[PDB]
Amino acid sequence: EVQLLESGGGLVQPGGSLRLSCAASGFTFRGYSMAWVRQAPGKGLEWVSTISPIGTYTYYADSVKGRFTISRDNSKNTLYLQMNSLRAEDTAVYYCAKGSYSRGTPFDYWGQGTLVTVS
Amino acid sequence: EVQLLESGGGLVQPGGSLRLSCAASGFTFRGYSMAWVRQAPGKGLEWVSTISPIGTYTYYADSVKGRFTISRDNSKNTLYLQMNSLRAEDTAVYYCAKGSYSRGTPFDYWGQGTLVTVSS
Amino acid sequence: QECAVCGWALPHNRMQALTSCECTICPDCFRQHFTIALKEKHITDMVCPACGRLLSYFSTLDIQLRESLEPDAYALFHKKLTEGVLMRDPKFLWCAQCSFGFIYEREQLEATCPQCHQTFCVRCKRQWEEQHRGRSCEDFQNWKRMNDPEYQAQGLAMYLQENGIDCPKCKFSYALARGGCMHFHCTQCRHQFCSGCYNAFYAKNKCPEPNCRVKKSLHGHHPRDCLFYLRDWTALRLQKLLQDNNVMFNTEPPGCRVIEQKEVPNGLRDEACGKETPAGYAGLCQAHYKEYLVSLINAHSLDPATLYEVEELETATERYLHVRPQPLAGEDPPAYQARLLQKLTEEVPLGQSIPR
Ligand SMILES: */C(=C/NC(=O)c1cc2c([nH]c1=O)CCCC2)CC(=O)OC
Ligand SMILES: [Cl-]
Ligand SMILES: [Zn+2]
Ligand SMILES: [Zn+2]
Ligand SMILES: [Zn+2]
Ligand SMILES: [Zn+2]
Ligand SMILES: [Zn+2]
Ligand SMILES: [Zn+2]
Ligand SMILES: [Zn+2]
Ligand SMILES: [Zn+2]
Repeated sequence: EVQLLESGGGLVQPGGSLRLSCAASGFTFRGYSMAWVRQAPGKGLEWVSTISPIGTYTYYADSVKGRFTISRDNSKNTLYLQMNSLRAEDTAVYYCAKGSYSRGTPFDYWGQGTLVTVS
Repeated sequence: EVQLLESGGGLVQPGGSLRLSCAASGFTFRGYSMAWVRQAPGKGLEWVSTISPIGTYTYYADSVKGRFTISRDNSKNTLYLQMNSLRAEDTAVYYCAKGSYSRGTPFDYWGQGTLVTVSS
Repeated sequence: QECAVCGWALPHNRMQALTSCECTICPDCFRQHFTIALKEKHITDMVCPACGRLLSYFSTLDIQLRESLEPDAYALFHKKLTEGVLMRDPKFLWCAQCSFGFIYEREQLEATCPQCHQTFCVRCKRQWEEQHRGRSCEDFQNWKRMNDPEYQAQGLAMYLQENGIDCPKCKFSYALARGGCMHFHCTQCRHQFCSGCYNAFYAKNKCPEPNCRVKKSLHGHHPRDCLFYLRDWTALRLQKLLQDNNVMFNTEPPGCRVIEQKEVPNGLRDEACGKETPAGYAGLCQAHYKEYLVSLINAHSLDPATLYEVEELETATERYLHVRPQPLAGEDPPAYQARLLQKLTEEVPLGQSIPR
């Protein structure tokens, strides 16, 4: 079955860097767009970035564009999110999301999440 | 503030039926889609179903099409999921979720979750 | 630049550019004019406030209304849209390429994303190509899968993985090849069964089969056409059964690339079989090529007993009929063979639960 495992979350100082990974299996990774979303404490889910199936296009939320960089290695079925110059607002649980071709949702699978805390 | 409370989970024999409920509060219920997502053992979240604000459109994941029925009672701010012909692979925590129209977030809040297990 | 209703001098990026009339409006006057029209005017009054300039307008206006308006004001817009224009909920589409959501109320089966400007089929949500014109989505989805070079490069490994293993107890499906090991263990239900014939693998003194001589041993019982037995056949004899019934098979491809599941600390890891790929085995190992041949044999319900010699028919008679056969007076080996074959095929059917 589909599996998305996030790793790389932890405690970092403001201005620090952090690289998240998403190990994917159970589906043809290269055939779907992938995304990162997050939920800050007490807030609603916020979209972060989306990358096209083979990485030709990348989309970012305005608050993270330039600071964050999404990428993927289809040869290893892994999705990455390079987070640079982390701010306190970036404190959230970060979820890996798989693009969906089913009607009614842009994603059909989310990972277990990884917690990022910025002082 | 958004509050969602699921109920109805429990132990079900294979092929049995079960109806989940979700009482919502803290937002305009009629103004948003509502969705069900589920956490299988060792997994994160799998989208199950979505219903439009007044129930015009109902969407289902491939694995539950024909077996699950999503519905809503806007006069009570309650979301429903009728689950029929349950299989072992349906064992999961089922979460109620408030829909959203913003990019990349089909839902922005999901509740505590009610556990459904299917015996073998 | 300046807002066209209040004159406030402002850069272009700090104002809302109405996609229809292209009038630049400050966020305050945009937000104020469209909420008063929802709460006190009617849906038709939601034209531009500067210039006075049906369903495509609302589809594009919904985007700018979502960012500027308040949640309760945005909800009144969908309420008035439903109750005043559509008589139903608006059709909301999610772009599979850029995750943007937008209202789409047009007749065409191809929708252009207002965000990434890419076009997709509104029902299968795949990226639109000319091949999809006049074709069902399944035909189009099959055309892309059968023209994907990396799918074809996998070869027969995809066919073996597509034919999955379904647990007879909990119906959990595994998209895996069987290989050379028939004793399957289901992680969800712990039931042990043969992946070739779906019969139970019985623990010690659990087997209920009559005349079983290995009751105190872990074992299962298999029909004569199960992979458990047919894996011991040579590839040549398996091909002979296929040829005798005009069933085609690959010998050339269209380390073995069949994906297996290795148990690791972090769960299950997709490992390639990687065994030798001899010539004439379609790029597979010996076990997976025989599995490929037996799947073709099982799919066409071919009976291996049609190739049995006398000794094989006697073994099958004692195994499935629990009777040691005896030649009758006046019989020659051909007549003895035909009688045993007739009685076997009449009384003992092929695998009743074998996936075909
Ligand atoms: C013997 C055949 N069994 C399997 O291949 C097998 C594979 C999986 C699972 N159970 C199995 O019995 C459960 C999780 C998915 C993969 C293979 C063997 O043991 O090598 C000799
Ligand atoms: Cl959709
Ligand atoms: Zn103004
Ligand atoms: Zn105008
Ligand atoms: Zn798009
Ligand atoms: Zn289509
Ligand atoms: Zn099982
Ligand atoms: Zn068997
Ligand atoms: Zn036995
Ligand atoms: Zn192999």
